[PDB]
Amino acid sequence: PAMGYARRVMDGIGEVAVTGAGGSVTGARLRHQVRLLAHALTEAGIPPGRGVACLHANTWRAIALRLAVQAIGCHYVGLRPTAAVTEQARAIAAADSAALVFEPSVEARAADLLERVSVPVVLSLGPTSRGRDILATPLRYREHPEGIAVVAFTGTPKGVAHSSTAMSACVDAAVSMYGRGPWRFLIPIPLSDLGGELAQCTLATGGTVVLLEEFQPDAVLEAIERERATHVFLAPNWLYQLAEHPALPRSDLSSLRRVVYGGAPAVPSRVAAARERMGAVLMQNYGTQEAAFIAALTPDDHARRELLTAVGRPLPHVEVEIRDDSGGTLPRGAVGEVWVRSPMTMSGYWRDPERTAQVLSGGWLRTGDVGTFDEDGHLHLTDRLQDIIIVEAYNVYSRRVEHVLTEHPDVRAAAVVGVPDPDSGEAVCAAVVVADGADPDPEHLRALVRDHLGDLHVPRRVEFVRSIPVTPAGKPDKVKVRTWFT
Ligand SMILES: Nc1ncnc2c1ncn2[C@@H]1O[C@H](COP(=O)(O)O)[C@@H](O)[C@H]1O
Ligand SMILES: CC(=O)c1nc(C(=O)O)cc2c1[nH]c1ccccc12
Repeated sequence: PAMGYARRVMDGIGEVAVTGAGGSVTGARLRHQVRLLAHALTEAGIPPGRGVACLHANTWRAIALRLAVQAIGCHYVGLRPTAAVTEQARAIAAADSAALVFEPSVEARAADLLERVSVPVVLSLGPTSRGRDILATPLRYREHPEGIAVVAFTGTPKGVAHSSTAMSACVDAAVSMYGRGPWRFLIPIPLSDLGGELAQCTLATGGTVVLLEEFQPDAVLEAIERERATHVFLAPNWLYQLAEHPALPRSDLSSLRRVVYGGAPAVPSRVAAARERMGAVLMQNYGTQEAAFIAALTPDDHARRELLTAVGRPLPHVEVEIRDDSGGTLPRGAVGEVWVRSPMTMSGYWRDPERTAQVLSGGWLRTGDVGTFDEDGHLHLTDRLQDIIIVEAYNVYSRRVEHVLTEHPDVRAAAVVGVPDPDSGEAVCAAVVVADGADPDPEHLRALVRDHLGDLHVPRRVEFVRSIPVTPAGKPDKVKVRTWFT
C-alpha cells in the first residue's frame, strides 16, 4: 500500500526534527504540524487521486506540508523557485492540481500564477490575502489510487511521476550511500526537488534536517560547525566555492561524514582540489529526474585521479547497461547510451504514455546520458546524448574535451559545443572560463587538446567568458553556448 512511504517517514522522526535560523523544531512539534496540515487539506475537499501544488521557501513547515500531502494520498508537486511563472503555471495545470498551497513570502508569485491558471482550492501557510490560512486527532492516511508520491516537471515540460515505492527505495539508497543515521543533514538546495526528498530520508532515518534558504560559503561553513552537521548536499560549483574559501582551514568541520555533490558534470581538477582541502568526506551522486539515484563516488574513490572523471559504482539494486543505437548490450570499455533498471525509477511521465514509451522499454530507462565502465566497474559519463559532436561519422564527446581544457591551471571551466560545418561535419567550439586574473593562450589550450585527444577534438573557436550559463535547474546551458557560435 502507497501510504507505507509517508508512514515510514513519520515513523522515523526522532527527538529533534529540524534546525535553522530561528532555532529547533522537535519531532513532537513536526508530527503535530503534519497532522494539522493533513486534516486541513482533507477538510478543504482535496481528493486522493489529485496533485497538491506547493510554493514555498526552505522552511520547516514546507517539510511537514510535503509529508501531509503524501499522507493524505495526494501527489506533491513542488513548484521550483528558479522556474519562470509560465513554466510553474503549466506545471500546475498538467499535474491535475486540486490545490495550490503557498507561503506568505511568495504571495506575489502565487497571485501571478493564479491570473494564468485556475485551481479549485487556494490555501496558505499563515495569514494571506489571495488564500485561506490552513494554520488555525491522529494522522488519517488515504491511498493514492495509482500509488504516486511526487510529480516533478522537466523542449517541453513532462511530469515525472514517482511511486511511493520508488521514494521508499530512495531511503534505502540514501542509507547505503550516506551511512546509518542519525544524520545532521544540511540542506541548502530547494525543498521543492531533491532537497525535499533528502529531508524525508533524513527524517525517516531518525536524523535532524538543518535548513538554509540559499547557499553562501561563509554561512554553510558556520552552519556545519555550529550545528555539528554530518552531511550536506551541494551543487558542484558550490563545492568548489566552499573548498576554495579562505575561512575553510580556520573552520572546524570534524563533524562532517559526507559532503555530497552532484546534479551537474564535475570539473575533475576542481574536485581533486576539493578532495585535498576537505578531506575524506567527499561523495558524488549521479541521478536523473526519471531515474532518481543511480551511482555514487565515495571519498576513497576520490583519492584515485583516474576516477575523478567518474560518477562511481551503481548503487545497490541499480542495474546499468551500455547500449548501441540498435539496443544491444556493449562490452566493458565501449561507449554507448546508459540504461538503468532499479526500484527507484519513475512510473512514467504523468498522463503521457506516448512520451513515456520513448524512454522506457522492458523496465529499462534511457537516462539520456552516454558513457562507459572502466576495469573496476565505475561508470564514466562522456556526454549528454544531445551534446555529442559528430564529425564525419566519428563521435567527439564534449565532456572529454572540457576535462582536458580544465586541467590547464589557468582554466576554471569550459563548455564545448558543435555547430554545423560542411568541410568539418561540425565545428568544435569552446567557451572557457579563465582563472582569477589569468590570460592563457587559446593556442596552448588547442595544443593541449590536440596532444591528449587528437586532431578532431581540437576546438576551432575559443571564446573567453565570465561564466558558463546555467539552466534554472543549474546545469550547463549548452543550447545558449551553441548560439554564441552560429
Ligand atoms: N553527479 C553527476 N555527474 C555528472 N552529470 C550529472 C550528475 N548528476 C546529474 N548529471 C547530469 O544531469 C542529467 C540529468 O538531469 P535532469 O534531466 O535535469 O534530471 C544527467 O543526464 C547527467 O548528465
Ligand atoms: C542524486 C542526484 O544528484 C540527482 N540528480 C538529479 C538531477 O536531475 O540531476 C535528480 C535526482 C537526483 N537524485 C534523485 C532522487 C530522487 C528523484 C530525483 C533525483
